[PDB]
Amino acid sequence: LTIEVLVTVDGVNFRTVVLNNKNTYRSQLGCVFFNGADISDTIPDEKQNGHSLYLADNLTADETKALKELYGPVDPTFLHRFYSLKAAVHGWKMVVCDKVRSLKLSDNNCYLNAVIMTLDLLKDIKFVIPALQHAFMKHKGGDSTDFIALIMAYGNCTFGAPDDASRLLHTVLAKAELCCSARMVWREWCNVCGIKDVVLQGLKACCYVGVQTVEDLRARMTYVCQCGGERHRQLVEHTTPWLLLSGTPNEKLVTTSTAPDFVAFNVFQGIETAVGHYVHARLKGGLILKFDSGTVSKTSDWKCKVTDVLFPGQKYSSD
Amino acid sequence: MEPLSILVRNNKGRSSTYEVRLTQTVAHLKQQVSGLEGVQDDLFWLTFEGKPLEDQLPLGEYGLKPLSTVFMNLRLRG
Ligand SMILES: [Zn+2]
Ligand SMILES: [Zn+2]
Ligand SMILES: [Zn+2]
Repeated sequence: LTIEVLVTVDGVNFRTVVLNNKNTYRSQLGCVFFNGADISDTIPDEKQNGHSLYLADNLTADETKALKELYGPVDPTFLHRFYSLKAAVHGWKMVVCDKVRSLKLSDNNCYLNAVIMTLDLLKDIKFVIPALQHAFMKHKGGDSTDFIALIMAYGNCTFGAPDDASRLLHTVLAKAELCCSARMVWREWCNVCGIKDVVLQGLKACCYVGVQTVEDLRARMTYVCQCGGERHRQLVEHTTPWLLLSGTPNEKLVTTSTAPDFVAFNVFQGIETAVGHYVHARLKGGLILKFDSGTVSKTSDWKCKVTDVLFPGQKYSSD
Repeated sequence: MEPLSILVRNNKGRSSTYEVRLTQTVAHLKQQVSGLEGVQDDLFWLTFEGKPLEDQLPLGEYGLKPLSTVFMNLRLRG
């Protein structure tokens, strides 16, 4: 005959739809997920009678704003991509390597291993979006499927394809906030326009794309001013619990004997004009722990192309 | 509500002018850069003052002013 189903986006608000057993879910309603599986192209039967379904296509007006409440300001394709990506990465595994968790290699997800393992070191961050923060807490508890899929959905990552660990890592952190104070003050001046200080606080004072050493971050910068002259900018105060600097792959010789100041970094292997490979590295006990997608190996010395570099807390004041 | 002129710089260090509106999306600016530079949208991402530009957000949310310098970043594939 006909079944009644509960349609939800939030799990606490439901809409009743009655369907026939003559057409598929996709033609009668849209794309639906039942217990994490896609059943849009199946015919409704009594097994789903009286059960809740997670709808992705053709959201109603109220379900759309409930969606913006749960996931933030997302586009209409977002919910379908997240639901599909989540069941696609069902087979993926977090493997314990030397007391920490690393993403086993599967379907070109090595960039995700670099992103997640870097995020796992930032133990002072929180997400403002409720669905993202929930998946983050589930990840830290041992179930990472939700977090992985949401990260890929917010990042516009296509399944099974390589991508950019730096871009995704900083895109994710743009949605986060710091649980302590942090602050960086820039001084900008132009001989015609004058001088002015710019202040950033919170987690935005802890990430920067464009340099890969603290010395380069602290150097003077010069660029065209709105008046046409040359404007300068220089870091003048910096207090943070950590510092994440990212740039293009840059070959360096990482060495324990000199005892470097950074605590972790990411490496791109290969040439940048082609599909390469990511490794996540950490400094512990006078060695470099190299986390390569569920495997770990250790070296005192490593010539490698660095992308992201994680430094400890900053305490700086100049001029 | 009129447009303003910002700058996007490529990998080689060359800055080009773009007429934009603060209400337009980053995705819309990425299409302008893609046309001028000759590189598809999913091959690069934009940063301003060390921060990434999210595609679906409007430019006004990043404090762009006339002759602000946005950086073009190659999107690696690892
Ligand atoms: Zn659909
Ligand atoms: Zn579908
Ligand atoms: Zn000036």
